[PDB]
Amino acid sequence: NRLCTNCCAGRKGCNYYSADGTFICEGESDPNNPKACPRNCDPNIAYSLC
Repeated sequence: NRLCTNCCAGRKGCNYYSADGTFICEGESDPNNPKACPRNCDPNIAYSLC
């Protein structure tokens, strides 16, 4: 069950970790108007944990 999403451009109130098991970050900007963040897909993140 692969997942395509980045912590930066994720959803406020969630968490995203890498594939190897290295947590990226949590509690990021909201989807409505997120701060300076990338647009491409982040395959590094296995899945989100909300």
